[PDB]
Amino acid sequence: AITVNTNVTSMKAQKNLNTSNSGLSTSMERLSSGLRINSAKDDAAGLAISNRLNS
Amino acid sequence: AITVNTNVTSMKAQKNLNTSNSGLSTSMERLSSGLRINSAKDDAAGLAISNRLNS
Amino acid sequence: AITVNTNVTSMKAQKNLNTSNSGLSTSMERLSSGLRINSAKDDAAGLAISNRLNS
Amino acid sequence: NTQANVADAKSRIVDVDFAKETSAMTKYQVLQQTGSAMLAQANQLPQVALSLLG
Amino acid sequence: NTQANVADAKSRIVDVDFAKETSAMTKYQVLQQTGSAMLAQANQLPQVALSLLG
Amino acid sequence: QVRGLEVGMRNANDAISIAQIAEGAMQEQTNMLQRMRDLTIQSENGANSTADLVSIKAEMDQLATEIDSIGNSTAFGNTKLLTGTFSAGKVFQVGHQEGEDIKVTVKAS
Amino acid sequence: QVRGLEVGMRNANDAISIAQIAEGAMQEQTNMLQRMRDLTIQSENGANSTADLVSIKAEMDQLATEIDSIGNSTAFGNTKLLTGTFSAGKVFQVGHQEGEDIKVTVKASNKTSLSVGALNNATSANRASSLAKIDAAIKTIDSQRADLGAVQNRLAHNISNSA
Amino acid sequence: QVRGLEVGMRNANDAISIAQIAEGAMQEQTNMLQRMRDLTIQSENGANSTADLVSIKAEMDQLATEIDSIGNSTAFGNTKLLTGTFSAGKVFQVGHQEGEDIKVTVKAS
Amino acid sequence: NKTSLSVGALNNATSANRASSLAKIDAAIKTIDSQRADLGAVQNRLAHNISNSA
Repeated sequence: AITVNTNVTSMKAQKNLNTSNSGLSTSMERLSSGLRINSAKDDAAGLAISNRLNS
Repeated sequence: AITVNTNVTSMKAQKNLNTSNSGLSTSMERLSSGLRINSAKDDAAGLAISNRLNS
Repeated sequence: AITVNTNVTSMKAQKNLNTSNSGLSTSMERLSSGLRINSAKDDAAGLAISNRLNS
Repeated sequence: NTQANVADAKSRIVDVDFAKETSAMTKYQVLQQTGSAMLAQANQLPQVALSLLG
Repeated sequence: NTQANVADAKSRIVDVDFAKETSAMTKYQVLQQTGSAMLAQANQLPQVALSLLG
Repeated sequence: QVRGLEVGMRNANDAISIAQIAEGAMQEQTNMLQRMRDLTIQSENGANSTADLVSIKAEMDQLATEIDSIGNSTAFGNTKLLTGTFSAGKVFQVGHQEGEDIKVTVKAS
Repeated sequence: QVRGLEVGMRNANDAISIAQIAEGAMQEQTNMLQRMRDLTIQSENGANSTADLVSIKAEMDQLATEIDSIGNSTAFGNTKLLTGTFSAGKVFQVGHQEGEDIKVTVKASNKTSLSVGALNNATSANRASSLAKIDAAIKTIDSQRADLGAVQNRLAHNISNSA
Repeated sequence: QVRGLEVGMRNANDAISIAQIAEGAMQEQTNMLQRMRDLTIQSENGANSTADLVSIKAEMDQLATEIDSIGNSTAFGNTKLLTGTFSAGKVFQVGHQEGEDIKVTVKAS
Repeated sequence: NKTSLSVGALNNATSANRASSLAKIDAAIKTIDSQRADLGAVQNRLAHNISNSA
């Protein structure tokens, strides 16, 4: 099991780093503005309710 | 006992290297993510219990 | 099959070394600049789309 | 707002991922040293002909 | 996820194991030098006929 | 026996890969099912309205579509593994004689 | 066949280099055309004046001169590659027999070709007409680069097969 | 028999070389066909445009030209091997008597 | 030859097809093995006649 053409250990390691980087990014923008529902990624029903409360 | 057709010493040596390489690989992915139960290789009952605790 | 005029083993070995050297070279220039599409070797449609996005 | 989102779209197309690129760069370095040892050793194959009396 | 697992399956079929290959390469190098010495020495077997007066 | 085992070794490495891919796909189905549980709990507010419940359903509806989509896509090169063709376990031979077989069963999901 | 292929290999390495140089020059023409787009957008303020518009044109005017200058300079030793001598694709032979040829076509690309050279920004209609021609210019260069990239992707596979 | 076999040995070494060259050429046709698959998958974006699809076709078009070019070029000295002259397998004699023949068939590609 | 050794029709489609094919190949190796032993005994036998006759 000693190969020099594919490194599956690297492939799994790369995915974990991408997930941790994306989580760090989304936390900064929530902190920089102060809103949990920045986009429609988050609670779909929350933004609809908030719009009527804003009115 | 001097042969030039089979090297059983190599055969035993190869197996030990494969085991040590596989153990090194599995330790890195546990460290890169932070979860002991990555797949169903590990505790079969642990993942089932964790799913209800996650709920 | 013992010849001293042609070494086909060398011919096959030479080709493999050339492929590995060319792959190493192209990886360094992508890393030294930071762009996947350096020239038109790569995605032909990608550079066209990027030009309008750049505009 | 729209400027930031277009920058997202443009980077996914033209920009490299260092995780992808670094693995490939190290990937080929090993193959180069493997290729050089194989080629040097394959070059002295015809010296067997000298063993059978010139 | 599925890309990584398919890469596992594909390498077990087409990729070499250097532990297996290196042993075989050294395995045949010895046989070559053994074969060359045996062939060179077997070539001068008929010189016995010269001992019995031409 | 020596050559028989060597082919048998590769026979079992193939079975490991099939079980590896199917297990990976079921993990993603589990995460989306957990999100459906939260939406059902969230859909039980008494402060919601008729229009609010429709928006939550429009989210649940698309999550169920992917559970279908993963089920019909997960394949080993060209063989679909989660659509019932492994309902009655298939057979891999890991020895050098008849009867040395391992059975892998994957029910449709 | 053995010696025929060896000469054919060097024949195709030459074609790769020609396509490499032409592609490199068109990249710099693209960047200067993008700067002309910004100046046209910048030249549309209502707070500018007649003297202000002249200064912006004096910048656009010199950028168009270099698009001419690159077009007339880019050469392979002594053969100009962007002045239309490759308008009807030239031929390289990559095999050892007749008919094994590859054709490389490079259309002329300079300021008169790309319909630039007279670009004003005084009146309302003048700026609208100028913006369309620059956009059409980028499209023409983009298609040319794709055509040259396909050939050198094509040529790379011949070398591997011939080896 | 001794001299008959010696000529028969060289007769079969010739057949090996012909099969070796044809196999090598088909490998390069396989790699270019794989690249055409990616372009077809890439050509299915909904963010593309009419002008974008034309550029992708201009690439697919030249790759198909080389599949023609390899097919019409691959030869053993002066005999083309992939243009159907080996559609009905040719014959090599590897023994010292009549009827000891091997047939090699290469369909046009 | 192939008809003698009960080979010439070997399929591998169904479950029963592969099981039947495996048994016939194993029986084929046994038959050849016994034949080689019979021929070896004769030439061991013939070698002793020559020495005695000399």
